[PDB]
Amino acid sequence: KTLEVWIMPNSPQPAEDFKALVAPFEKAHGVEVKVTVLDAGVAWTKITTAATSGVGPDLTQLGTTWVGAISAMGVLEPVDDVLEALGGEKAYLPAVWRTTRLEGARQATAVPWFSELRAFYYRTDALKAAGVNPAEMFASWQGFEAGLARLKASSFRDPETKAPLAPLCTPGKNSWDVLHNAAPWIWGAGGEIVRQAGGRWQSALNSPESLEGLYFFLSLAQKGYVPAESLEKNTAQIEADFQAGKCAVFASGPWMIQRAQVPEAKGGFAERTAAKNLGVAPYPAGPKGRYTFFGGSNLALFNFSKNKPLAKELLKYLGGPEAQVRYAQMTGMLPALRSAWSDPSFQQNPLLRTFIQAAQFGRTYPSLAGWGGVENLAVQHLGMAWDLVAQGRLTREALKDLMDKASAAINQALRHH
Ligand SMILES: [Cl-]
Ligand SMILES: [Cl-]
Ligand SMILES: [Cl-]
Repeated sequence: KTLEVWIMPNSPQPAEDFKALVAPFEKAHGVEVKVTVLDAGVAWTKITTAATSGVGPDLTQLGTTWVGAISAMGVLEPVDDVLEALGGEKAYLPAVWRTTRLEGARQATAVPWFSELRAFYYRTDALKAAGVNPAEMFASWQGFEAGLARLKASSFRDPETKAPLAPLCTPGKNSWDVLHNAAPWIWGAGGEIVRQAGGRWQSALNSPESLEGLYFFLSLAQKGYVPAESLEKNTAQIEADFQAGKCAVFASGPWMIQRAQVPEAKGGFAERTAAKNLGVAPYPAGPKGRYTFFGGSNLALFNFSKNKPLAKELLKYLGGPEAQVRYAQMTGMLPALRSAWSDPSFQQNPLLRTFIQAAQFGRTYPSLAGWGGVENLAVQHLGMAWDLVAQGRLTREALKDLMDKASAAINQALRHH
């Protein structure tokens, strides 16, 4: 009776890394664990098909935003026992603990595996030449826009491109990335994507505070601080532009830290000026607070598994300190288990300590059963606002009107089962 785990492509050799990760467990339990890697755009199909049919793995990886929807289908084994075994609620950042259950449930259905959090990379050489103190550019909204204005004015040129750097690269192409790149600006203004109000869940995208945050961010791209060509690039293309010395500032996760230490000859960018002049800073505080976007993945046990006892031991293993530290070398992500962040692999690296500083401000979306329909509508409407940005036509009224249509659509979505 062999355990079957479904994972996503979390690391460069994902199945191999998973197998090396669980080798100690396999030896101590005298078993092999079988792993299947789901590519990005079959994963949700496969996991919902397993849920409806009862034909599936023992364990599956779930994105943190999927936990509510799969939990609500009645197919996940409770794992409150596993979480207690790992230290309970105090073992996690609150934003991470929120991803263990359907929103408002008392019962956990997912075990935190790894976190994806986002912070600003910057060129230390470019900010020095522009006269910009990184501490004050990334401390506040006013600092951030003043930094980008100095970066625009700067005579500095990249030593290898012999060209100027764009102040800020951010994508404007409807993807899940656009809502998470917007979320800290929404949150820092005092806004939300959805909230509880008046006895219901509702959109808050058209609240004055959400609109202040969204407008602050999107307007930077209309002020000359984001190149036109950045708005149609995906997240991989923006990362490649930063490596190639085209971008002074961009937002990413911790994986870029490792890639900057790997030579070009093995797929990294150690040789590039950007690697040798690399800074990280958390998102700036808005007028109502400082937030860092959390996502990542959790693990869940299908309650139709015939191997539930062994599968819960594997959940405890994967969720626990040693496996949390090890997998992080492989994924480029932060452990979901907060005690793992003390490991010297993080604490002896000044850029990873900065991500752990950023982590203290972590926030995530509400764990709603209907989150994916909310996020689809939010992303489509935000991409309509980015499309106005591409024309130089985003005004506060135009953004309000888009978010009023977003919020009508969201509100109707949340009214349905
Ligand atoms: Cl949260
Ligand atoms: Cl929210
Ligand atoms: Cl306006």
